[PDB]
Amino acid sequence: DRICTNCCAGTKGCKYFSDDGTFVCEGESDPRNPKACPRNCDPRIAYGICPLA
Repeated sequence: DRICTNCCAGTKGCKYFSDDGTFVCEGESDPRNPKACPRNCDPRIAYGICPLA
């Protein structure tokens, strides 16, 4: 709901993917690292298929 996450942020280590059944992009920004962009919105993304989860 009102999701506005993007491949910019996500989580460095998780493979950002969209529930549709297709990959979006790879882990590029850690929650701990300042490498986010709160501007865009990717309603297609669903989660990040990490090696850990």
